[PDB]
Amino acid sequence: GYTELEKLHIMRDYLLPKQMEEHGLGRDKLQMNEEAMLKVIRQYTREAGVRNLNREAANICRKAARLIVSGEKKRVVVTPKTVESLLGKPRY
Amino acid sequence: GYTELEKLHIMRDYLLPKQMEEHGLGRDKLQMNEEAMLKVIRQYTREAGVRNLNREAANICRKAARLIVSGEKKRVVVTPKTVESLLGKPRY
Repeated sequence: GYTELEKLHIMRDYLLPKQMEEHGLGRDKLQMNEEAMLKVIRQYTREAGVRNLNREAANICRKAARLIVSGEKKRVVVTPKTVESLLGKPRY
Repeated sequence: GYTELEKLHIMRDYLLPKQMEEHGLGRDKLQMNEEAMLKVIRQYTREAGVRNLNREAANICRKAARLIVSGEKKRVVVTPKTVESLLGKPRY
């Protein structure tokens, strides 16, 4: 159904912003780059749609908010590097 | 299957502790009384098991951690009172 690029746009424009508000993360609080999103789409997801993608997005917010309440840091930034240390080894 | 007293123990000793851990909440951060738990069991839960119960516990944790990062509070205390403010109208 959705191509990677389609899913990327959905995660960037809809899924992540929604989860972020759902976990009360402002944008000074969480940042995630397109490379990172793309990564989780491919390694951590196989599906026509975005159900798991949204699920993974939620996981990322929860685990980010885990870091602020509490630990290091105060603002979480998600690179393809930090993805691993948040969701574990790539599934795919 | 589970009597409501049974669900209370599972809720108290198990579901909420697990969820608190999953949202990175210490005891100094989220406090929840038994009256509250019982409330969510009775007023927000039609089930034999603890599936939705666990889901409501997760919701409470998420909404709690939302408040620490950031807003109102540094620690959240859940009374029957403060249940609406996290969960709304008792689905009963």
